[PDB]
Order: sequence, then C-alpha cells, then structure tokens
Amino acid sequence: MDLKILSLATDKTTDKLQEFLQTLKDDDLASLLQNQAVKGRAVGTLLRAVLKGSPCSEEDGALRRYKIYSCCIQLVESGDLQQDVASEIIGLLMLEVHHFPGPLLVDLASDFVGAVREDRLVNGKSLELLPIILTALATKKEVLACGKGDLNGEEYKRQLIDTLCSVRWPQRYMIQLTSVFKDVCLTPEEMNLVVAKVLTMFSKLNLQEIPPLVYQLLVLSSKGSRRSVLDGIIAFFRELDKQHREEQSSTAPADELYHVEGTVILHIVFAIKLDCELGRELLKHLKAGQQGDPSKCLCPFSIALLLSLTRIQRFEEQVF
Amino acid sequence: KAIERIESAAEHKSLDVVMLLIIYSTSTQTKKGVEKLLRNKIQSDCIQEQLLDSAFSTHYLVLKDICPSILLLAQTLFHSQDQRIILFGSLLYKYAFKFFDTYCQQEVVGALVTHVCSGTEAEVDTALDVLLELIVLNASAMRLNAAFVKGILDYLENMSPQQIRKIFCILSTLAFSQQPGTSNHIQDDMHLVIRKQLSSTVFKYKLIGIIGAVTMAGIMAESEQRTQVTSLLQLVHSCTEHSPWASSLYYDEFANLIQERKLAPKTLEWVGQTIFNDFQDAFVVDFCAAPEGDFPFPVKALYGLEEYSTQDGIVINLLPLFYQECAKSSLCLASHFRLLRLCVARQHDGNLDEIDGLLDCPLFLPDLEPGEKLESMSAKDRSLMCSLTFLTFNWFREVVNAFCQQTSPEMKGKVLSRLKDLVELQGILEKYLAVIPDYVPPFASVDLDTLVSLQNYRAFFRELDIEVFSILHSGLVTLGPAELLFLLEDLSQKLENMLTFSHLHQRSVQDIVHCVVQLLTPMCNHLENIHNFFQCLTAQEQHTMACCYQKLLQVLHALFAWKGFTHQSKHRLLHSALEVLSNRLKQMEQDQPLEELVSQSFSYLQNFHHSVPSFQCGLYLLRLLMALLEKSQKKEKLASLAKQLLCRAWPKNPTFNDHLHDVLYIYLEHTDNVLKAIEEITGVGVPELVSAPSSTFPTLTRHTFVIFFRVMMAELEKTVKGL
Repeated sequence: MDLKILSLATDKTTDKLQEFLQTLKDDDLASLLQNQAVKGRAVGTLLRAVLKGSPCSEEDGALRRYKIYSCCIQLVESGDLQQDVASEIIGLLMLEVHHFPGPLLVDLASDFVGAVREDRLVNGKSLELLPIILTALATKKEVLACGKGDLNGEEYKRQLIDTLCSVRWPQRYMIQLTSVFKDVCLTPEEMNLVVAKVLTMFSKLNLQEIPPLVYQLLVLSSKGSRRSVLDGIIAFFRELDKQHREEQSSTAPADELYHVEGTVILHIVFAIKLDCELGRELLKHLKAGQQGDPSKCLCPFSIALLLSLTRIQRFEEQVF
Repeated sequence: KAIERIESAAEHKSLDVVMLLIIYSTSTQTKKGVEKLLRNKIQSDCIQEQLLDSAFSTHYLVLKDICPSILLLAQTLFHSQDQRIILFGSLLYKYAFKFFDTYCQQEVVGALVTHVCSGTEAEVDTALDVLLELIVLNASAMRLNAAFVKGILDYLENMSPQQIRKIFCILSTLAFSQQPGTSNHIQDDMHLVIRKQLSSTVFKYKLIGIIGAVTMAGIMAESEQRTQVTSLLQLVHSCTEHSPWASSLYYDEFANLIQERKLAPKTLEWVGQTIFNDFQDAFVVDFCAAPEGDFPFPVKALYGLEEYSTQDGIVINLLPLFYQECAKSSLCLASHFRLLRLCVARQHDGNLDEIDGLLDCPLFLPDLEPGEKLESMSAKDRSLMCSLTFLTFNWFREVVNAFCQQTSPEMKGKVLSRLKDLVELQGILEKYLAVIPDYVPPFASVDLDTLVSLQNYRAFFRELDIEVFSILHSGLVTLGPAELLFLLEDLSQKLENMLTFSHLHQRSVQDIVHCVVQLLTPMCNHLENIHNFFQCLTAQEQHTMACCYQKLLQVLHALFAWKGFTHQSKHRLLHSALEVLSNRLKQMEQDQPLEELVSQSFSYLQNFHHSVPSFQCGLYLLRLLMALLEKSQKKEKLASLAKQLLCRAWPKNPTFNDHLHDVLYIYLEHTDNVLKAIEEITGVGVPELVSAPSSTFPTLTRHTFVIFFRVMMAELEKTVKGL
C-alpha cells in the first residue's frame, strides 16, 4: 500500500489522495506500530502523504486527520521508539497542526487534558503540541462550532488552560507539563494560575526534585508575574526552615535542606542576573519599611538570598 | 604616574599590566583612575594582546587574589563601543578562565553568558567568540558549567543569523564532547527548541530552527551517525520547502556545512545524490529558443559563452519560472547552485567537470540590457527588469565562485568573461535603480538582515569568496580595467571588514591575511606597474584606471596597516610581504634585515607618486608609505610628497576638503622646523586677495584657507608644548 501512496504524492491533490483514504477506514494502529519498526523513515513520508491527502478545506480530510493525529500521539509515548523516529513523528504533527479548524483543535487539546488525568506517558513528547495548539486558537477571535458555541479561540484557550490547573498533575511529568506553559502566551490571570498551581504541588515532591523545578518556574516568570513566583519559593522554604529549627531544639536533615536552598538560591540569583526586573521585584517585595514587617519579612532563607545577590554588581549596593 | 609617562614610549614592558591590575583592586579611588588610563592606553595602540600575554603566563599566581576586580575590569571594559577595549575586556575574561580556580571559572562563564543574552551587538559577538575559545582551551571544565550556557537558548529570538550559528556551534560541541552516541542535558533540550522553532509560521522563528538544526547536523557529521544526521536534515527540508524564503536559507546553511567541516565521503555521498537531481529538475531546460507560455517580452536564451555549442541541450529556466511565481523556487536557484557546487567539488577533489556546462549556460530572459530606449515604459515591467537583472547578476556572481579555482586555461577564460558579463550586468542593474525609485523591494534577502535603493543594492549582492580573488593573477589591456576594478572593489570592502559578510568571517583572520599577501603583492606589483606606465603615457579608461589605482593603494595599505603585525608570529608574514615588495632589483641576501626591507619597499612606492591621477591617489600612497615606516630621512621624504600634492595642477564637496586636511596633517607633522614651511604659506598666502579672488603652490581659497590655518596653528602649538 505504501508505494501506491507514493504515486499520489506525485500526480495531484484531492482525487488521487483522498480516494484511497475513504477506502480504508479499518485500522491505522497496526500499520504505524509496525511500518515504523522495519524502517522508521517509511513513516516520516507516510505522514506527509496522508496529511496532504486530508486538508482542512474538506471535512472528510479534517475528521480523518484527527484520527491520524490521535494515532501519532499514542505511539510516541507508548511503545519504545528510537528517539529519531519519535521526534520525526511529532515534528511533522507540529508542522501540519497549523490549519486545523476551531472544532478539531479544541478536541485535540482536550485529549491531552484527558491524558493528563491518568497516563504513563513516559513522554511529555505528546505535550509539545499543546503550545502550538493553543496559539493557533489565539489566532481566531470568532465563535467556533462546539458545545453551545458563543466562545472565541482565546476563551477556549483560556478555559482549556483553567481545566489544566484543576486536574491532578502526575508527579513524574510535572516538569514537562510546566515547561509547556513556557511556550504559550498568557494573560496575567492565567499566569498566576500556572504559577500558583505549580507552587501548590511543591510540598508533594521529594526535596531534590524542587531545584530543577524552580528553574523552570523562573523561566516562566520572565513573561509572567515575579512577585508570586518569588513569594511562593521564599515562603515555601520559610515554612520549611521553621520545621528544621524546631527539630534542632527538640546532620540528618542538614545535608539536604540546606544544600537545596543553596541550589535554589544560586538559580534565582542567576535568573536575576539575566533578568533585572526579577531583582527589582525581589527588593520591592522584601522592603522593610514599616517595622512590624522586617520581623515577618526577612528570614534565614530570604537573607541568604540577598547576601548571595551581592555577587551581581547593580543590586549589591541596594541590598546592603 | 610612572606608568602614564611611558605612554610616550610604546615599547614599555609587561610588568606594567600586572601592576595596573594590582593598583585597580586596592581601592575604589584608584579604580576609576586606572580604568580611564587603561582605556586611553588601549586607544594609544598600547597594552596589546602580546603584553597581556606575558603578563598572565608568568604572573598568574600573583594575580589569583585579584580575581573579582579583574572580572570587574572585564565588565566596565566590555561596556564601550570601539571593540579594541571590548577585546581587551574579553582577553581578561579568557586569561582568567585559563589559569585559575573553579569558582572563578564558574563566574567567568556566567558573566560571559550574560553579556550574550542582554548585551549589545559587539558585546554578544565577542562574548560568543570567547565562549568558543574556552572550549578549545579547557573543554572538560567548560562542560561542567554548561547549565548556564543552555540558558542562552531562551534568548534565541533576539539574536542575529551569525550568532544563532555561533550559539549552536558551542552547545552541540559540548554535547558531543561529553559522550558520542548518547543523549544528555544539552543534546535533548537543544533538539526540543529546534523542533519548536521549525514549526512556526513566522519566518523569524524558522530562521532559528533552520540555522540551529543545520549547525547541529553539521557538527555531528564529524551507521548510527548518518541516520541521526540524515533524519535531522530531512526534518529541516520538509519544514523549509513551502516558503521560497526558508528553502533558500536551508540551502545556504547546507552550503555552509559542506564547505567548512570535513565529513565522511560516505555521509557526503548520501545527501549528495538528491542535490544533483533536484537541481536539474527545477532549473534546467533544453535549448528550444522558444520557451512555452505568453510573456509580453521577447524572451530568448541569453548570454551563454557561445564557445559552448549553439546546437545543444542546456539552458537555465529563469524567466518562465520567475514569471509564474509573480502571477501565481526560482529564488532558490543560486542557493541550490552553491550547494550542488560544493557537493560535487567535495566528492571530486574539486573537479567540477560534471557541472562545467553550467558555466557555459545561457538563461531564458527578456533583454535586460538597456532600459535606455525602453525608458519610461514602466510599472510591472520595471520591477521585472530590475530583479531579473538582479537574479541573473547573482547567478553569475555565484558561478564565478565555482570556477575561479579550476585549473584549465580555457576554464580561466570562461570565468574571465563571466567577469565582464558580471560587470555589464551590474551597470544594467543600477540603470533600473536610478530609474524605478523607492517602490522596489527585492524578491530576495541578504545576510538575513531584519524585517531597496542604490545604497541597499550593494547589500543584496551575493558573497564572493577570496578564492575568487585568484582571478587577479592576470594582466591588463589598453582581464581589462573594468573587471580589475570589480575585484579590487570587493577586496577592499572585505579587508575593511577584517583588518580594520558571512563566509568571510567564518574563516580565521590569519588565513585571510596569509592568502591576501600572496594573492595581491606579486600580482599588484605587476598590476601597479601597468597603471604607472599608463599614467606616464579615454573617457572611461582614465576614470576606471585612476580608480583601480586607488583600490590598489587602498588594499596594499589595508594589509600593512594590519594591527596584528605587532605580534611575534606575524613577522614571518611581514617578512614575506616586505621582501615581496623588495624587488626593483634582485635579492642579494635571502635573510635581509627587516630595516632595509622597509626602505626598499618605501623607495619602490615613492616614485609611484608622479603618475597619480587624483588628489586622493596621492593620499592613499602617503598612507601606505606611512604604514611601512611604523614597521621599523623618510620623515622628510613624506613632506615633499605632501608638498607636491598641494603644489602641482589638479583636475565644492567635503571629500576634497577632508583629504587636504589629511595631507597638510601629514605634511607639517613629518618635516623639519615648521616655521620654514609655514612662512611659505604666510608669504604666498597673500596672493589670494591681490590677484583675482589659486596661487603658486595652489589650493588656497576662502574654503581652502581655513583648512590650512587649522593644521598650521595646531602644529605650532604641538611644538610649543613640546619644548
């Protein structure tokens, strides 16, 4: 069958390509699960042919692409594919995901939301589509036919994101879940949600997995809200410090907690170095001023932070 | 104060640099004082790489406690224009990294990464140049801090095409140093962004993927190796194929990766097969002189060499292709030619025989030649004649790139005519420009720029490499003057950018200097001698050769004005260039001392003066001679040379005025007691009002007088504060 689809990529659009499509309908799972396993490069051009044989100017082509896409997502994260093959698959998906109509895009991104509930993905590689998916929705301000209608591309985009904040994020993939919001443009309300939810999950991770997570949160803030990003990180460790000071008066803990704070700090001082408004937001946040506050403001951690910031030339004098 | 005095002697030793770093780190009041002094020292042509070298290699242990200041020096030095200070600011960062503690090497990498992301134009180029050299110096330590370098990726959207190339060059070089065949921190994530970049509709973000991906593949090209690289390259061609902008880029980025890195003949022969077929398919047609389709122009197959058979197959498809695109790939013609051209060359040892018919080709084109009779017949037709002239001009610009290196003498003949056709084309190009104004965007881009008229068209040319300058080997005629200038003008624009562009900057400076000594001197020595004999013995002949005379004296000058000749090593390069200027007579000694070589050259160039057509050509000769002396009587010789320039008869604009001030500045500066030369101007300065408001020893008027007096005064004041 493969070669006969290679002739269709030669002669002409529509009649050649889409005629052989409607004749199958049986199964796209068994073919791609295998014809990938012989030579992965037989699949690469397989997508290119089938996808241009199913444009979005025809519903039978559109509604077929939706099934195609679904089948390309599962395998990437399911079977063990040479990364070379798995990548190529996703690359082409991201490539051709441009012209999907409003109705189908929502359906596509909603299957990620369903997968987010319970899935062992082993690959956030599925999630690489979400960024481009939502930004495509942002390109259409007109109502789409779904549900009751009365919703723009941006709103579905907003509502889609709100659903992502509500569901449980799997402990394994939350690094990749978060780094997906990093490729999307956000509203100030959407940002505080992505940030806050990510924070909400902090105390549910083993300590040593927090430091790389902070860096991922730090690269979001560049476009986002700094005060909260700083507020959570600081106050998370502030509460974490309190527990350690209480065991000391009532070695074992010291090697982890204080090493992590040394990693977390060193990350946000380097973030302030690449981005200044994050530093000025840190100072304006920690400003003592009223004297009830400097008791509640500075703590061992936030002070270790400032001292560490002394390394940067500009903020040196302001901090002291 | 003991250091600032010796600024009057440029040869002061290395210990001065070591001591300035100590004084800098002592107190804050010495900081700002040192800092300015250090800048005025670097702009004094003092404290060069050479000195900072011996300062660090010997003294690193002494300087180990001065580190954070040394790094604070790097900063405030990095923050100025005038790269000379930025370089020295970068040389601090590097010599730090070289011999020093880890914690020191952790901040150096960090400080440099920052200069990259938030820095300015120069700051980012220079920072990425050092970050490259660091891997060369110490790789294993470079990879330990790589987490900071990755952060650069997040700022990719703000960078240029050059730097995107520069940034991926670094990250991938680290990734493959850690382990071959595996995938670690850097490898994966830079694959991640490469995917997310290629899949954007906006070209600005495809530019990032196209360059970054071809660079990765380029570096990992040195069974599992080729399949990885191939899959990476095909993922690029599928993304880039829809837009003629993108695919031309990918073809140029592919054309880069093939000529630079040395890959496996087995990996080269893989991706090479598609290129030969894809090319003949798109752009190549047979000789039917009637092409298919309705073009309201007399479309012929234009300008082959005709030494190539009239009855025969091959002609390029340009017009029928460019017309169909306009109304409803032809922009990928030149990019595809370079790629194919390098593919065959690299699999054949440089034998182009299979493609050689491509240099003999005509193109299917309406007559572009005059717009002169057809003038004032316009709109669509005038934008079509402009870019068709343009597109072709680039074709024969790229073809001269291909066949300049070929051996056979008939093959050098075939290039030399493409050089005249490249000359006529460029005149025809500017004919359409001064005619069709301001409504004329081009259909192609150049150096990726950002998102045309006379000024800009220069930049939309393609790039001639220095191998093309090997055409300069031949002589002249009563290769004529027109083609000579064409090369001489490209050279000068290159040597301004190097010693004072992409493919140029992507080979080392030394190479370009080494080659430009061979390529020019025992050529121009022959070419110069033809210009002199001509100016000793017509409308265009004068105008063109008087220009070739300049471009020569501009180029020769740019070579010996090379500020890297101060270093030990370059003495050998200098010895060559100086002894290649050593033949009016033979060489009695092979090893002759540098000092004589200087004057043998000087004298050789001193007589050239009387032939000089314009006030300019006298200046650039002076400047040339003057740059020889700086290598080592001659001071007075220069005066008489400047005397004559203001004296003998010459055939409104600041040009003339500015060059005068340059001459009078050289005149009064190098001579004997200046009162003597000043009285001459004081006594014969009078004839202005008294005759016919010109003079004996002329060039004195209302506007030419004020120029004199400024140099007159300033020099008197210079000698007054001297004693």
